[PDB]
Amino acid sequence: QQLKDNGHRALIFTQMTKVLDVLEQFLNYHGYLYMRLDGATKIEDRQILTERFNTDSRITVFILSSRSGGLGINLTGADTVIFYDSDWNPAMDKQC
Amino acid sequence: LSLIAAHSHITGLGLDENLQPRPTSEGMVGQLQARRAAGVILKMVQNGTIAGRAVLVAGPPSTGKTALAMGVSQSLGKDVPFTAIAGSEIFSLELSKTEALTQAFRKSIGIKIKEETELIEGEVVEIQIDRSITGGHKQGKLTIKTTDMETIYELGNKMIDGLTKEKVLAGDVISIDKASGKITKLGRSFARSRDYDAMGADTRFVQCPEGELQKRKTVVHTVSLHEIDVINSRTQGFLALFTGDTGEIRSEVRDQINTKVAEWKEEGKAEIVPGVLFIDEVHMLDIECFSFINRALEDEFAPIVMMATNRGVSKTRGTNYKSPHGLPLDLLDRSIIITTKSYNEQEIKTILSIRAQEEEVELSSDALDLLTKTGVETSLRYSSNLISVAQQIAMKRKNNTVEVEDVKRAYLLFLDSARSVKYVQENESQYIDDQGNVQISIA
Amino acid sequence: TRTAAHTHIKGLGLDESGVAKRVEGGFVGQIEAREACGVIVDLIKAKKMSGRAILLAGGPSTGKTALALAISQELGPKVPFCPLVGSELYSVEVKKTETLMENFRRAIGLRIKETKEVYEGEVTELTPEDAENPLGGYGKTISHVIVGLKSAKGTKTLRLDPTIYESIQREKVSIGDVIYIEANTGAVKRVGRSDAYATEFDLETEEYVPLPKGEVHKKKEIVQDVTLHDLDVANARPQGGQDVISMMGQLLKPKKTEITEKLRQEVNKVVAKYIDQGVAELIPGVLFIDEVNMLDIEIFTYLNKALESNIAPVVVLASNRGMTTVRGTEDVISPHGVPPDLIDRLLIVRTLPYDKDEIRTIIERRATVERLQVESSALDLLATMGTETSLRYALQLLAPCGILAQTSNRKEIVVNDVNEAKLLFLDAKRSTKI
Amino acid sequence: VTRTAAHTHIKGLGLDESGVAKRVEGGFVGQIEAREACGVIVDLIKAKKMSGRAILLAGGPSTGKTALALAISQELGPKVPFCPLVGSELYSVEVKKTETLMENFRRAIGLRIKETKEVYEGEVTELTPEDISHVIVGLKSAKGTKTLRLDPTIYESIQREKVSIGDVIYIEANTGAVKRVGRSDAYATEFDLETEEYVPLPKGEVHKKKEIVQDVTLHDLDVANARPQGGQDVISMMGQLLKPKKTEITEKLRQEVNKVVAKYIDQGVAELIPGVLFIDEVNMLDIEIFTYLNKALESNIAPVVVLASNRGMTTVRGTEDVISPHGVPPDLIDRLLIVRTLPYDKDEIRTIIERRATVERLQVESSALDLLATMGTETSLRYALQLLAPCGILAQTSNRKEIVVNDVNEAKLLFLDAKRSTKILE
Amino acid sequence: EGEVTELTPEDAENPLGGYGKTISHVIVGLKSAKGTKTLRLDPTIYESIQREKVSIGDVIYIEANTGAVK
Amino acid sequence: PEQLTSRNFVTLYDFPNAPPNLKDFNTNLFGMKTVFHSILP
Ligand SMILES: Nc1ncnc2c1ncn2[C@@H]1O[C@H](COP(=O)(O)OP(=O)(O)OP(O)(O)=S)[C@@H](O)[C@H]1O
Ligand SMILES: Nc1ncnc2c1ncn2[C@@H]1O[C@H](COP(=O)(O)OP(=O)(O)OP(O)(O)=S)[C@@H](O)[C@H]1O
Ligand SMILES: Nc1ncnc2c1ncn2[C@@H]1O[C@H](COP(=O)(O)OP(=O)(O)O)[C@@H](O)[C@H]1O
Ligand SMILES: [Mg+2]
Ligand SMILES: [Mg+2]
Ligand SMILES: [Mg+2]
Repeated sequence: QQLKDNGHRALIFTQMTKVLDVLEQFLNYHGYLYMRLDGATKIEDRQILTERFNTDSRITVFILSSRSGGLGINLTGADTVIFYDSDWNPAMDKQC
Repeated sequence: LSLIAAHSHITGLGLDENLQPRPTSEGMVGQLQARRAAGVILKMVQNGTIAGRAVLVAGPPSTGKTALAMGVSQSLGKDVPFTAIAGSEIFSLELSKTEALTQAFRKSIGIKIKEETELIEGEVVEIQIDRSITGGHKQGKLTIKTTDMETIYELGNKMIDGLTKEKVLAGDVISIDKASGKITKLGRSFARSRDYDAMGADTRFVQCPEGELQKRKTVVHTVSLHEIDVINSRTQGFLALFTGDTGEIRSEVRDQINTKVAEWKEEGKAEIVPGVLFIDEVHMLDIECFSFINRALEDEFAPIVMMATNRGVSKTRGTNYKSPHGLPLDLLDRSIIITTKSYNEQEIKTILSIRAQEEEVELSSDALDLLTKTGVETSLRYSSNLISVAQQIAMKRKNNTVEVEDVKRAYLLFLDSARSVKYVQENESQYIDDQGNVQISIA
Repeated sequence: TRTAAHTHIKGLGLDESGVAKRVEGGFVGQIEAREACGVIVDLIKAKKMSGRAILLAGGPSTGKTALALAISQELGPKVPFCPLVGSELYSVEVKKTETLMENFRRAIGLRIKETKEVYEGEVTELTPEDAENPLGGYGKTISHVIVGLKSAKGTKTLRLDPTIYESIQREKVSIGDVIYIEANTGAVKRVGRSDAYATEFDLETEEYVPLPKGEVHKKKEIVQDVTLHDLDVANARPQGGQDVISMMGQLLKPKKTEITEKLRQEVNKVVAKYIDQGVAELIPGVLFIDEVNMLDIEIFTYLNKALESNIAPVVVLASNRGMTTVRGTEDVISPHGVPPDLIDRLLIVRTLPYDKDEIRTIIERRATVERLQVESSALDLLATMGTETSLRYALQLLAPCGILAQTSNRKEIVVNDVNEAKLLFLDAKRSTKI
Repeated sequence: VTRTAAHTHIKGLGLDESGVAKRVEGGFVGQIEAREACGVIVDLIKAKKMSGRAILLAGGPSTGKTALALAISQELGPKVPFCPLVGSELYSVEVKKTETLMENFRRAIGLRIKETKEVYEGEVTELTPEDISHVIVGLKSAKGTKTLRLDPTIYESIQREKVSIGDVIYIEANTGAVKRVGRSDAYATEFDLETEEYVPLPKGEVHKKKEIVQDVTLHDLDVANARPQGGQDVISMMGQLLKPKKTEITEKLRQEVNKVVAKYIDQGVAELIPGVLFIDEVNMLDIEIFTYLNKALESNIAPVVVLASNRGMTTVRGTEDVISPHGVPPDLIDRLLIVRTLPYDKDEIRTIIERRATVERLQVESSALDLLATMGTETSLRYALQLLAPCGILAQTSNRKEIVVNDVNEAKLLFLDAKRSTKILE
Repeated sequence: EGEVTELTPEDAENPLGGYGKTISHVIVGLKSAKGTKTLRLDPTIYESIQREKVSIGDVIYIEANTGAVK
Repeated sequence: PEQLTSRNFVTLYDFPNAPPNLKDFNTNLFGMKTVFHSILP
C-alpha cells in the first residue's frame, strides 16, 4: 500500500511456486495488476513478458522465482524489490 | 421524523465526569439516586464486558422510570442498540412467547463489519458509448477529471450499461464504486447548452472535487444478531426482515450463528456492540416468559435487560399467588432494583417549566404557580397535558402568553380522575354499572 | 337522500374568539363539551404535538359520537380521521398490538405537492438537424431533434436534445399521435391517435383521444394524500408480476403480518428526507376508539407505551360506563372502563343529559332532516316520551310515524299516528315488563 | 477482550481419575456429591450403551444445577451433542408440543459420517448447449483441461450466475452447486474500468476429490428427508417457499431414517454419538408433555435427558389436584434418578465471590470481600455476585483499582434486593 | 375407440385459405373387433393426438362429448 | 458569454468511417400481392 501510494513498483521474489500461487491469490483479491514469471516459462515467452513489464507502466507488482534468476534478464524498469523469503545462497539474492 | 412527545425534553442522564447527577441537566430533574444508578448501568453497558445482567426500575406512577430509560437511551446514543418493547408485544399469534422473547433479546446485540472500498470521484469531461444497431457489442470510453488530474477509462459492458441507466452527461460530477458498481450523481458542474426542455433546472451548481481521482474509503455495516438469524434461517428470510413472518427459527441456526460470530470476533473481522433491552410494564408477561428470561440471561451473547414495574405486590400472570413486584422470586434474585420516589413541589415546578420550554408555551409566573399547585393536588401528567390546552385557549384570546385565567378555563373544560370519579358517584344512575343496569330516561 | 344517525351534525358551531352557540351546526346544548372539542381541534390544527388523549365520558344518548363526528367535520376531509370500535382490535390473523399500531399509523397522513412541466399535443413534425461532428469520421451526426406539437389555440416547435430518439423509438410514436413529454425528465408517452384521423380507417384497435386543450406547455400541480400505513403496506408487499415471489404470493393468500420496526423506520426516514426537501407535509390526524371499555388490559398497556411515540395521532376515546372492572382483570375497578394508568395520561370531557326543551329541539331538527312535518301537539307528545323512555327511542319512532301518516294519505304527523306507533313498537322498558 | 456470563468460570466437573471430587477444581466449590453423581452420569453417556436414561437435578434456587449441566456438557466435549432447553420453549404455535419434544430428542443424538466430495473448478473455455437441455462446458486449469456434460439443473444454475467464456467456476458434483468465483486473470487488463472482480486461474487438476468427515444429527436427516432445503434452481425455490412452516413429522419417516443410519453404521461409513438433552425449569411443562415424555423415554434410540427444577410439593401445571415432589408427576419420577443439590455455607459463598471477582478481572480488598460475603449470606448469593460489576464501576469512577468497603456500601445503597424493595413497598 | 391404422393430415386446397401451417382436417382409421371406420377430425383433435403421442398401432379413445383423446 | 456548456451528439457510421444510407439513417434514428384470402363456399 505504501509503495503504490509513493508510485513505486515492487518486485516479489519467493522460493517455491506454492508461495507464488498464494501471493497471486492475495494480490488478485487486492486488485493489483500483475504478471508472473515461473520456471515453466518458455524462452521466447520469457523475453516477451520481460519486455512487456519493462514497457508497460500499469502493472505495479511483478512476481519472480528466486531460483530461476540464475539466467539473468534485464529488468531495469523496477523501483523496489521485496524478498518474501530468504535463500541459503547469497549470490542468488545478489543476482536477483 | 418526530413531534413533541412526552419524553422529548430529555437528551440524556445529565451526569458529571464522576457520575454525580447534576441538580438539573439534559432535561432530567431530581431522582439523584435513580440517575446515579442509571449512570452506573450506562457505564456497564459501555464497557461491554458484563453480560446478561438484569435491572429493575420500581416506583409509583409518574416517578420518571420511562424517563430514566429514555435518558439512558439518549446517553447511549446511536451505534448502541436499544430495544424498547412492552409486555403486551410478546403475546403473538405467529410466534411463541419464547421465540418472541428470543428475537427481542437478539435485537439488542449489534455486529459491525468494516470494509475498505475504492471510490472514483470527479467531473466528467467526455462520455462516448458506441453500440451497433442489431448487435450486442458495445464499446465506450469516458474522461473523468479532477482539479489536479485527468484520465480516460475504456469501459466494459456492465459499466457502459450502468452509465447509460444512470443518464450521465458531461456536466455531471459522479462517483463510481469499483466493487459494487453503483453510480451516484452528486450534482452538476454547468448548464446543458440551452436546449428547449429542461431550461433552468440545473442552476444549483456544485464545486469540482479535489485530489486523487481514485481514493480509498471505509464503510461500516451494522446489523443486529436477530437480522443475521433471520437471513440465515431460510432463503426467504430476507423478505421476513421487513414483512415479519420469520417463523420459529430452528435452534441449530442460532447456535451456528453464535459460533460464526465468535469466530469473527476472534478474527477481528467483526466488532460486537451489545446494547440494552427495555421492557415496559413487565408485569404483563406470563410466568413462562419469566422462566425463559431467567435462563436466557445466562447466555454469553445476551444484552442487559431493564424492566419497569409499579404494581407493588400483585398476582403474577399465569399463577394464582401474589409476588413482591408482580414477578417471581427467581427473577428477583438475579436482578438489581433501582427505586424512584415521589416529586417535591419544586421538582414538579421545574419539570413543568422544562415541558413548557419544549412545547414552546410561554407561561407567566402566576400561571406556572397555579399549574404547580394543580399538579401537586391532582397529577404531574395532568398539568403537563393542561399546558398545551392553556396555550390554545390563550391563542383563542389572541394573547401570546398564558395567564391564570387561561389555565382556569382549561381546568374547567378538562377534568382529572378524581373529579370524574366524584361526578360518576354522584350520578351513578346515568352510567352502566358492572351488573349491566342503567337508567336512560330522565323522568 | 340517505339519513344515518348523524347527518345533521355539520360541526361544533363555535364562533371565532367566542363560545358555543346554543343551537348551530345541528347541536343543541352541550356547550362545555363543544368548547373543549373546539380547543382540541385547534390543538390538532396546530400539528405540533403527538400522543394527546381525550376521553368522552358520559351516559348513553349524551352526544359523544356526535362530538367525535363534529371534530371530524370541523377538521375537514383533508385531516385523516380513523373511526374505530374497540371490538375491532381483536383480530384472528395478527396480535392486538399489531392492529393497534396499524390504526395508529393509519391516523397519520402525508401530503405530497409536486409541480411538473409538460408539453402535450399532436406530433406534426419530426426532423433531426445535422451538425458538424466534433470527432469527424465522415459520419452523419444530429445535434437536435425537432418535434412540432399542435393543440387547441396553441402550437409550438421544440428543439429537443438528441437523446429523445430512444424514447421516441420505445414509445413507437408517429405523425398524428398526441404525446406526453416531461420537461425535465426527457421521457415521452403516447396517449393515442388524434380524433382527426379516426375516419382514415373504418376499423382500428387503438383508441383515438380528443386533442388536448390549452397551450402545448402546461404546468400542473398534483397533490396526493397518503398515510403511513399505506406506505408500510406497499413496502411490505411484492410488486406483483411474473417473478417467482409474486407467483407464490398469488398462491398463498396474503394474511396480515407483523410489520417489523426496521421497515417502519425506513419509511419514516424516507418521509423525513422528502419533507426536508420541501415536497411533503405531515398531518397528524385523529384516531377515534369508540367503546373503549371493550379493550383488554394488554391493549391498554400497549396504548400506554404507544402514546409516548414521537409520532402519534390524537386519540379520542368514548365510554358510557361508570365504575366497572377492566376487561382481562379480576379486581381492577377503574373510572369508566379505562385502567388508572391510562386515565392519568388523558383529559376527560363530560357530556351532560338533556332537558325537555333540548329533547324537543333535537326531535324537531331531526324531523326537519328526515323531510317530515309534525304538529305542535305531536311534537310535545314525542318530547314527553323522549323524557319518559329515551331520546333515541323517539328519534327512531319518528320514521314509523311518518310511514303511518303517509299510509293515511296525510302529509303531516298527528298525535293519532304517534300513539299508533307507540302501541305497535314497544320500548325496552315496556317489553321488559311484557 | 473477553466477556463474562453466569457460568464462564465453570470449566468442568473437576473430578480426578478415581472419581472423587476435589473441594475446589474446575471453578466448582463444594457440591461434592452432586459432582460425583454427574461424573458417573458422564461416564454412562461416554459408554454409549443405554438409551432414554433420565436424571433430575433437584435443589433450591441459586444452588448450582444449571452450572452442573454446563459442566457435564464441558466434560463430554464438543464432539457430543448437548441440547439446552427450557420448559417454556416447548409451547410452540406452529406444531404441537409433542413434535417439538421429539425433534429436540432427535437433535441430541449425534452422527458422524464420512463423505467423498467431487469438485470441479477451472476457467470456462466453452458453453455449448446440447440442442431445458444439457450444457457442454470446457474447464481449463494450470495442469490440464477437461470437457464435461452437465445436467439441465446445473445449466440453469450457470445461466443465472451470468457465467461466460473466461469466467472461473466451481461445480460441486454431489450437490450440483455452481459458484462463479470471478473472471480469469488473463483478462484483467482488457478494460480499464469494469465491475468484474478478477481471480487467478485455478491450480491443480480440474477434477479434485477429497474426503471430509461431517457431524450431523438425526433431526438434520429428518428435515432433509421431509422438506426441500437448498438449491439454486427455481424448482427448489418454489418447493421450499411452498409449505414453509414446520410440520408434524410422522413415525414412518423416523423409522426409515433409523434404517438408513443403521445401514450407514453397518457399512462402517458412520459412527453414532449419543448425547444429552438438558431441559431446565422442567416444572413449566404441562401434564401432556410429561405423559409423552414417559413414552418417548422408552424409545430404543433416545438421549440421556437431564432435568432441573427448583420447586417442592408444587402442583403440576394443567392438573388441579396432583401435588408432586418437584412439579413432576409420579409417573415420570419413577423413570428418573434424583441428584440432590445442597445449599452453601458462608465460607463457600466467600470463595465463590472471590473466584467470580477473579474471573471478571476485578480486585477486591479482603475486608470488602468479607462484607460482600456476609451480605450475600444475609440476602442472596446471586445478589452478592451481581454487586461486583457496580462496585467495580464505582471504584473506576474514583480513579481507584481495588474495590473498597465504601464502594460496596454505595452500590448497596444504589441497588436493592428483593426483600428491601418489598419492605419499601410495605 | 380402437386401434389406429392411418393418420393422414391434409392441407387446404389453396395456400391462401388459412394462416401459417394451414392445416385442414385429419383422417384417422380406427379398427375394432367388429370392423374399421375412417373418421374425419378437426385440427384440434389432431393437436390432441400429437400431444398424447399416438402412432399407428396404438389403441386410442376419443370422446365426442368433449373432444378428449386418450 | 457562458463559460462551459454540455452538448450531446448522436451519430450513425460504418466501421470504415463511411456514412450509412440516408433513408435508413432517418428510419433508424426514430425506429404487392395478396397473402391470405378466405371466402365461404
Ligand atoms: N347535542 C346534540 N344535539 C343534537 N343531536 C344530538 C346531540 N347529542 C346527541 N344527538 C343525537 O342523538 C343521537 C344519539 O346520540 P349519540 O351521540 O349518537 O350516541 P351517544 O350519546 O354517543 O351514546 P352512545 O355511547 O353511542 S350509547 C344521535 O342521532 C345524535 O346525532
Ligand atoms: N458450587 C458452585 N461453585 C461455583 N459457582 C457456582 C456454584 N453453584 C453455583 N455457582 C454459580 O452461581 C450462580 C448460580 O446459578 P445456578 O448455578 O444456575 O443455580 P441454579 O440452581 O440454576 O438456580 P436456578 O434453578 O437456575 S433459579 C451461577 O452463576 C453459577 O455459575
Ligand atoms: N426526573 C425527571 N426529570 C424530568 N422529567 C421527568 C422526570 N420524571 C418524570 N418526568 C416527566 O414526567 C412524565 C412521567 O412519565 P413516565 O416517566 O412515563 O412516568 P412513570 O415513571 O410512571 O413511567 C414524563 O413525561 C417525563 O417527561
Ligand atoms: Mg412509564
Ligand atoms: Mg356511541
Ligand atoms: Mg436454572
